[PDB]
Amino acid sequence: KVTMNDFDYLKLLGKGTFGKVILVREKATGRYYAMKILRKEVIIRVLQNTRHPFLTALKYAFQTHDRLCFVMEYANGGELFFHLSRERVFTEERARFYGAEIVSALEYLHSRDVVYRDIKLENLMLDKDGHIKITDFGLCCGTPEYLAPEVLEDNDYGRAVDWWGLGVVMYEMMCGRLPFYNQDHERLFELILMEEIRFPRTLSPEAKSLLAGLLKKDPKQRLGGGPSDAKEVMEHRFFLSINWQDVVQKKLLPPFKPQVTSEVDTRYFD
Repeated sequence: KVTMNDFDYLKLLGKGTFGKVILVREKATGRYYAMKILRKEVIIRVLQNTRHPFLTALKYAFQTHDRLCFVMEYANGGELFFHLSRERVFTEERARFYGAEIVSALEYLHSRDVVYRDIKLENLMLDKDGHIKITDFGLCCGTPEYLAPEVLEDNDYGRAVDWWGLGVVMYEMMCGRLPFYNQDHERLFELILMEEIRFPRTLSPEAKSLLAGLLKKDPKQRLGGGPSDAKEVMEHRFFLSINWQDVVQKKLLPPFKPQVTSEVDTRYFD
């Protein structure tokens, strides 16, 4: 049985309002993980069985006296946000790559009736090979939150929000900025609900089409909002050059290589 004594503490990753996430190293294998620690009283499974190439795998689950613990695989490449910062913007192809691996992960979750709710830049990390890895920690606080219109209006967390999350993630990936950066976050609520989102002229016709689809205010009209879920997204023009069987297989070549020697290389951890 796993316990607190099988790990060496290294650093905090995301903080408590619901618990903590800390970077640790399993003493026996020397491998690294992110330990989620949930306050049992501050809280006054699906996730654990959902395995997928671009989804962070749960390694261990144990309980302490008044704490819930989830030891999870920690990607070695840095957090996408870090990489996006350096490049400022990704090539539509670089974005298409990542956007493709997310769509794959989302089609899988939706197939299992699971709505992810947290598709967003900060939840994206790159693994040792440069393949995307979606996480459930909480890096960065004051980063403008971009909840789906149907969330802000009806607190509806249908599967459509994941496509919206994808849209906001793709937009910032190809536009180098959030849809409404030019405006203070105070009016962000009315904006998301009633403001048409503008796109850079440099944006390819296909890419403008994707985003406008992923970012429609009406869930039912949104790209991926129709009954065939991910099909609509997978078969959109922007993804013509995509071999879906190739992506889930990790046959595709990462547009960028992290620079880590192996999942033990404490580089990106800092």
